[PDB]
Amino acid sequence: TVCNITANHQFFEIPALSAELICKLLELSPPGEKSYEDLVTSTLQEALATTRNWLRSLFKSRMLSISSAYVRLTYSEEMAVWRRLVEIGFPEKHGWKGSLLGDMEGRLKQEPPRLQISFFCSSQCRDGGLHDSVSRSFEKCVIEAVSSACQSQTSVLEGLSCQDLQKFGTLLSAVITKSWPVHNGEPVFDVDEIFKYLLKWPDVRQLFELCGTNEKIIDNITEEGRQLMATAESVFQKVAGELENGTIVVGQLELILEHQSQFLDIWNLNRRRDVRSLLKRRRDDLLFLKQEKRYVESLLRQLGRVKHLVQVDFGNIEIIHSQDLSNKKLNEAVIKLSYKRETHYCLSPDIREMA
Amino acid sequence: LSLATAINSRGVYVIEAPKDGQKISPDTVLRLLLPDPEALRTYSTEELKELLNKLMLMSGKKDHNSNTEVEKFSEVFSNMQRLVHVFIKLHCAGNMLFRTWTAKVYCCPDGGIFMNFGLELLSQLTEKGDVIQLLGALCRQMEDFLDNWKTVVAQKRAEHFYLNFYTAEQLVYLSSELRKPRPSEAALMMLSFIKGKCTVQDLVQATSACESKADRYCLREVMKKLPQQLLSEPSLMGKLQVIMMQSLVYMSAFLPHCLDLDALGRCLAHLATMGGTPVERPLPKGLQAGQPNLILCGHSEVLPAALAIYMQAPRQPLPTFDEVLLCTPATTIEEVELLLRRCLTSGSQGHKVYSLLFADQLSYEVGCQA
Amino acid sequence: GISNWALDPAKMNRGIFVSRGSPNEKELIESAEGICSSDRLVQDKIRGYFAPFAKAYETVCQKQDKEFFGLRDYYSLIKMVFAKAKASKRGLSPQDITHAVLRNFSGKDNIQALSIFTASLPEARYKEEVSTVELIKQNIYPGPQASSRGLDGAESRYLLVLTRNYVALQILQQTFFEGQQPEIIFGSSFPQDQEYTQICRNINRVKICMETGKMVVLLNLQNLYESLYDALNQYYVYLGGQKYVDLGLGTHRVKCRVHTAFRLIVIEEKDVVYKQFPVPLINRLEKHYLDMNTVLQPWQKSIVQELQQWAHEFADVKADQFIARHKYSPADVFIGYHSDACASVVLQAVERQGCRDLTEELYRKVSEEARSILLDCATPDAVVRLSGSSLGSFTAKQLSQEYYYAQQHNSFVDFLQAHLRMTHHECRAVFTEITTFSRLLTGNDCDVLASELRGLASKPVVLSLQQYDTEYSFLKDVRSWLTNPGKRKVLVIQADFDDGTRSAQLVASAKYTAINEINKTQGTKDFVFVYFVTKLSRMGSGTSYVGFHGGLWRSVHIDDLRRSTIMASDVTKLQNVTISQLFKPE
Repeated sequence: TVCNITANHQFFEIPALSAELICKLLELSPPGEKSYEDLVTSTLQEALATTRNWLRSLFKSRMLSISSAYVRLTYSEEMAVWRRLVEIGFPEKHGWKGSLLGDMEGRLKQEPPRLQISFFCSSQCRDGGLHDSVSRSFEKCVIEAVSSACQSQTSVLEGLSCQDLQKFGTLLSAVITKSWPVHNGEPVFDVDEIFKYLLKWPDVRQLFELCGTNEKIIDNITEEGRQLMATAESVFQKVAGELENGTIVVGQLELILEHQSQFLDIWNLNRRRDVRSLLKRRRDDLLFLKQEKRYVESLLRQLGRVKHLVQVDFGNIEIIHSQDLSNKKLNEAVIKLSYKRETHYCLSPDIREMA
Repeated sequence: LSLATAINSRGVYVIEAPKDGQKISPDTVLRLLLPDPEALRTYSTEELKELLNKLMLMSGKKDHNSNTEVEKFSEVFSNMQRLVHVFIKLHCAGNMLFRTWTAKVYCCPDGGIFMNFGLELLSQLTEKGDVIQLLGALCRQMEDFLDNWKTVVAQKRAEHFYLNFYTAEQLVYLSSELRKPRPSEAALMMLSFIKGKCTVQDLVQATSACESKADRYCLREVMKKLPQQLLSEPSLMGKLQVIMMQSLVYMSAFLPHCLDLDALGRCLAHLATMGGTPVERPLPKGLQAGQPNLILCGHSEVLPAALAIYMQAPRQPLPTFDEVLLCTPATTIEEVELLLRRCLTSGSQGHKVYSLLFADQLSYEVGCQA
Repeated sequence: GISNWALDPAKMNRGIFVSRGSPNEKELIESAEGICSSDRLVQDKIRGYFAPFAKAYETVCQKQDKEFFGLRDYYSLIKMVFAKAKASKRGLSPQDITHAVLRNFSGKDNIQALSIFTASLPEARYKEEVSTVELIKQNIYPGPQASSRGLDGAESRYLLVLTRNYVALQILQQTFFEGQQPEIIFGSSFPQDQEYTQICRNINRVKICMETGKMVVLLNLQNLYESLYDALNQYYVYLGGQKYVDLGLGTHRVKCRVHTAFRLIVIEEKDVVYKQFPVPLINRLEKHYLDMNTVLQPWQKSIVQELQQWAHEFADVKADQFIARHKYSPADVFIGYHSDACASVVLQAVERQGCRDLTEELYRKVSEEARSILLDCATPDAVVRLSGSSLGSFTAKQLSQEYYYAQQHNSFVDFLQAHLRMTHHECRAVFTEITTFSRLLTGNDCDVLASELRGLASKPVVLSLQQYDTEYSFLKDVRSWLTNPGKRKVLVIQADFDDGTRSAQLVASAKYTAINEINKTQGTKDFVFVYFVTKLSRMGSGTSYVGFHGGLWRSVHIDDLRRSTIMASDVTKLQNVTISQLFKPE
C-alpha cells in the first residue's frame, strides 16, 4: 500500500524505508522445521514482486533520452534510486541482487551502444563507489556495448571527454581485449595481422595518442591488456624500426603505401615516444621494382608467344620470377655511384631499354 | 496425339490374369483395346509407355484441349497401373479370390468400370460415372483389403503350425489339389515331408474328417441373405466391402472347389497325427535352449559345424527343408520368416533344432525384416 | 560406342578404336586458340594468357586426387575470358580474371585455385573481397550486353550448388530470385505416386520452361541424369536462328527448343556430389558452395550468436511461482527452434532490410527485426512467464507490448484482417506458415470465416492434406481454387502432425506443388495469400518441430485459430485485475 501511492521518483526514500523494514524484521528472528524458511522465502518473493511492479509502475519510458546532444536521464535522480534500493542487505542465498541487476541490464540493453557509451563519460554516471555492484553491472554492460559496437564497424572514441580516469581506462581495456584480431579466440603470434589491425582500425591511433599523452592511463588497465599492448607496440617498433634499413618485407611496404595517413599519424605520434623524403625514396624504389617486374613479364610472354618456334633459357630468372613477393627489400640493392639492381638479374641495361 | 484422343474416346483397359503358361509380370496382365470398320487393336503396356513418353515430350500446341487430353490419359493410365500394382500384390500374397479376377475400364466420358470374377455365384458388376474417382476409391479399397488379408493370413499361420511349412503359392497348389478325387503326384510327394510315405487313402481320410456340415448351413445362410444384402448398397464400394468381409470370415462360401486355411491346417495336423515317432533333438553342451545361439565359425567350418550340432541325437533321421535353412544372396524374406514361424510356434509334438546357415549372407533389407 | 571410362580389347578387335590419354600443354594452347579463333584481334591480345592457364590447369589437375576438374572447366575459362575480352575492347582487368577463375574453379574445398592461378600470374592480385553471392547473381542474371550476338557460345554452363542440410533454396529464394520465381522441379513425396510418371511430368515441366524461358531449380538429378545429360552438355542444333537440344525419355530422343534466356540450377549435398555423382557431371556444371557461412558476413554471424544467447536467456526462467523444477529450452518457448534457426532469422531480417551497408543504424534494426521474428512465433504463456526471466522486466514489458499490439496473435481471423490491409508493395503473393495447438478448421468454421470476410476476402478454400494420395488431386483442387473469379484469394492447407497419418514429410511437397502452380497459373491483377496451418501438441511434438523455413515463408504462431467469444483478447487486462475484481458489477 505504500508502493501504490508513490509516483514521483523523488520519493524513493519511502519504499526504501518500507523494504528496510522487512529487512530489519528478517534480520532479528530466530532460526527454529522448514516452515520458517518457506515463510521467509515467500515473504521476500512477495516483497520483491511488489518492488518490481512499483518500478515498472513509474518508469514508463526509456533511460537517457538525449534531445540536446547532451545525453541525460529523463528521470534525473534515477541512479540514486537504484543505489538506495539495491544496497539493502537481504540474505544472499536468495535473489534481490541477481534479479535487480538483471533488471538493470535489461533496461540498459534497450539503449543503442553509441548513446550508452556517450552517457558513460558524461559526468552523470559518476561515483565509482568501491564495488558498488550497480556500477559493476554498468561496467559489464558497457563492456558488452563496446563488444557490440566493435562487431559493427563504428569507431568508439571521437567525442569522449571522460576526465574520470578509472572508467576511461576500463573502456580502453574493453576496446583492446574485444577489438583484438581473434582467429577463433586470440591467436596472433605474428607481425602482419597485428599491423593491418593498427593501420585499418581508426580507434587504435586514438588509443595510442591517449595512452602516450599521459602515463596515468596505462597504469590502470588489466593483466591481459598490458601484454596485448606490449605485443602491439613491439610489433610496430619492430616494423617501423625495420624501415631505417631495407629489411622490410615488401608486403608490409604495399600495406603502408595503401595506408598512408594512419601510418603517418602513428609515426607522428611515435617521434615524441626525416619521414617525408624517406617515404618518397621507398615509394620510388617500390614503383621502380614493380615497373621493372612488368617489363620482365612482358618479355617472358613475348618469348612465350613464340614458345612453339624458338625456346629461350631465361638465365636464373625462371625461378626468381616464380617466387612470391613476401621477400625482403634489402636484396634489391638501390646502391649508389644511380642504378637499382634487383634479384631479377637483367643481363644488361640493353635489355632494359629493349624491354 | 489423335491416337491419345482415340484412347480417351473408346479405349478399354483390361486386367485379365493371363491364362497362358507365362508368369504374372505387370507386362502380361494389363492390355488396352481399341475398337473402330469393325476391327480392333490391342496394345500391351510397353507401347503405351513409349507413346506416353512421346506425348509428354512433344511440342506445345498451346491449347487447353491438347494438354487436358494428355493429362487425362496420363492420370487414367497411372491410376490404372496402380490398380495393376495392388492387384499383383494381392496375387503374389496368395488369395484365390482375386486369382480369377478381371476388370474392364471404359475411358469413354461416363464410361465406367465393368468388374467380373471367375465365379458362378457372383454377377457382372458395373458402374458408370467419373473414371478417376472410381479408380481412386477402388485402389484405396483394394489397399485396405491387402492389409486385412495379410492380417488374416498372419492369424491363420499363427494358429496352424504345419501351414508354415509352405509358401503362398505352395498353399494355393495344395488347396487346389486336396479337394480333387485324384490329386497330383507332386502334391502327394510334397506332403511326404509332414506324414512320410503318404498316399491317397490317408489323404481321403484326412479330407473327409476335417470339416463339419454346419459350415454348409452357414454358407447357405450367406447365399440366401446376400441378394437382399448387396441391394442395400447403391454403389460398387459397398457391395465389394460386403463381399470382401465375408470372404475374410467365410472363404469356402465363395470357392466351392478348394480348401480354406482352417481346413488345410486341420488336414495337415491330422496327416501329422497318422504318422508317429517324432524327432527329439538336444542342443549341444554349451548352447542355451531358450534364446538365440549366434555362433561365429569361419567360412570353411560352417557346414561341418551344423553337422556337429545335429549329432547330439544319432539314429534320429536327417533334416529336411524345415529346421535347416541355407541362407545365401537372393534369399527371399518368406523363407526366413517361415523358418522363424516353425521355430516359434506351438503345436509341434517334438523338439527340433532350427538352424540358419550363412545368415550373414542375407541382404540388408531381408536382415532388417527378419 | 562413345565412352568416358576405359574398355577391354576383346570388344575392339571388331572395329576401329580411338583412345586419347590427356591433352598436353601444346594441345591445350591449340584448343584455346581453336576456341578463340572466331575473332582475330582479341585472340591476338589474349594469347599471352593461354600457356599460363594451361600450366596452371595442369598443376591443378595434378594437385587434386579425385578428378574433380576437367577439360570443360578450362574450356569454359577460355570462353569466359574470351567473352570478357570481346565485350571489353581494352584488354583484361585483374578483376575480370579473378571473376573468371573464381566462377570456374570453385566447389572443391582443399584447392586454393586463386593462389594457384595467381602464382604464375603475379599481376592479377585482387586485394578486394569477391563474394560467392555476386558470382551466383551474374551466373543466373546476365544482362543485355551478354548473349546479344549471332549464336550463343559465351553462355555459362549451368549451376550446381553444393550444400549441407538442404539450405540452398532458402538463400536463393530470399537473396537472389528477383521478379519471377523459378519453377521448382522436385522429387514428390505424395504416397502411391509411381516414380516413372513423376519423372515424365518433371521432364515435361523442364521442357516447357526451356520453351518459355524461365528458370529451373532441380532438387533431384539422380532420377533425371539419364534424361538431361545432353542438355547439360550444351551442344545445340540451330534451325532458323533457334537452338535445339536433345532430350530423352526411355529410348525416345527429340530436339527440343531452348529459349535464349534459360538457366538451370541443381541443388545437391556436398557429400552426395563427392561420393555418388559419376563425374562427367561435376565437370559440366560450374560448382559453387553456399552453406550459411558463405552468405553471412562476420557481423551477421555475431548477430546470430547474440541472438542465440538472447533466446537461451529468453527461455531460461528462474522463478518459484509454483514449487517445481522445469527448466525451459528455447525449443519449448519458440515453436520451431532447432539450433540452426537464428541464422535463418538473421538472413530474413537482412533480406527485409534492402539497404545493406553496416552503419550502426542498420545493425540495431537488424537486431530488433530478428527479435521481432522470434517474438512473432512464441507461445503466449512464455510471454507471461517472461516477467521472471533473465532479461529483466522492462524488456519483458516492451516485448509484451510488441506481442499484443504490433503483432497479431489473437486468432486466425484477426491475423487475416490485419494481414490483408497491409499494403504489400512489389509482392503479388504473400506466403505465411502458421503453427497452432488448437484444432484445425472443420468446414463449419470455414463458413464463419467466410461470413466474417464478407467484404475483404474471396471465399477461402480450405484443403486438408491427409485427403490427398496423389499429387494430381491436390493440383486439381489448387487449380479449381485458382480458376474461381474474384481477387484477394485465400488458400488454407491443413496438416496435423499428431495422428496416425504420415503427413509430416508431405509438407515440403505440398508447398513446392502450390508454389509451382501459383507461379505458372496466377495472373497479374489478383493477389494470393496461402496459409499453411499445422497442428501441434504441447506433449513434446511442439518442441520436436523443425521450424523457421525461410525463402518465401513468413512464420507465425497463432495459438488458437478460433476467435473466442468468452474471454477478452488481451492478457494484460487479465494481468491487471484479480479474480474477485472480474466479478465486480457496474
